[PDB]
Amino acid sequence: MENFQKVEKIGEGTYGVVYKARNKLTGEVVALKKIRTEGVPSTAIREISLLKELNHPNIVKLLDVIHTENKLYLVFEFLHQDLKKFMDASALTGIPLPLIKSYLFQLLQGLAFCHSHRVLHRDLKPQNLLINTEGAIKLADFGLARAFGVPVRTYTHEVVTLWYRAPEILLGCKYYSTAVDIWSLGCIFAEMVTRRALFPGDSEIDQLFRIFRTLGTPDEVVWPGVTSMPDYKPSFPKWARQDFSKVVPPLDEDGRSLLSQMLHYDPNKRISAKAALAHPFFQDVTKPVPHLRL
Ligand SMILES: Nc1nc(Nc2ccc(S(N)(=O)=O)cc2)sc1C(=O)c1ccc(S(N)(=O)=O)cc1
Repeated sequence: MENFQKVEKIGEGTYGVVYKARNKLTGEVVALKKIRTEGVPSTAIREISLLKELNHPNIVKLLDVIHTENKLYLVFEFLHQDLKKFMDASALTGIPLPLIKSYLFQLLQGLAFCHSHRVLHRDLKPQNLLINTEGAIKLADFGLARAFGVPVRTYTHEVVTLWYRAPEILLGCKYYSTAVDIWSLGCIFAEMVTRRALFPGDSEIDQLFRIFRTLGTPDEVVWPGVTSMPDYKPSFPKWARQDFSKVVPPLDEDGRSLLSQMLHYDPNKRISAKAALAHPFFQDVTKPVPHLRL
């Protein structure tokens, strides 16, 4: 827009590019996402606009949604670093458990909030988690693709991560529940602990099979209805579940217990954000300040 001064290009999210920009008028620094054959996604646009009322300390504030010149601009409050960069920067030492615990706790508070408002994120991943120098972490760029959907790339060639995708989505569910967000966050929690992506699939089937190899191929006993899912194949290999102590060493038992509930196959058995906040893993949670290099 003419009212903004592009500072730098931040990310190449799907559907658009994200820029750091300054409001020529107010001088305020923001994150600006620019989106976009025709048709006018009036319905999608409505939904996106509803997100403006989402106000919570752990959700990135959406300041404005501007439709103009066959382009859609989303203006967000700016944060200085995402969790992906922080994890990469902390790869040699690892993130302190108290900090990991604080971030997980805050993100569950954020999800408990948006889920109570019937809002799903749908695409949680480290790049969509932003941190500041004060020790806060926030949920960014809600997808609610229940309106705009999802093609195959951003809009102009670029690989999309499947690493945090819930199994029900990979099996073609059609109707996601808030449980898909808990799954993605469990995957992120594991990654912060081990400093390695939990399920790094390079294709939908590889993603699904990496999940099966670790958690066991699901069946009707652990996930009623799984064999009737759209993309389920009786021909799927049958892997036995691995011992969990092998999955996230050296996470303590409270942590492993919580992770196991965030990773239940059955969406109905998977723990809710509200219940997770009450898990004993958070008994001694605090709010440490991270060492951020900006
Ligand atoms: N609010 C906000 N702030 C940001 N800043 C920032 C600063 C430094 C770094 S970094 N790689 O550590 O130097 C990364 C981000 S980004 C962002 C978003 O609201 C947003 C919008 C869209 C997407 S998406 N799904 O990728 O399109 C992701 C985040």
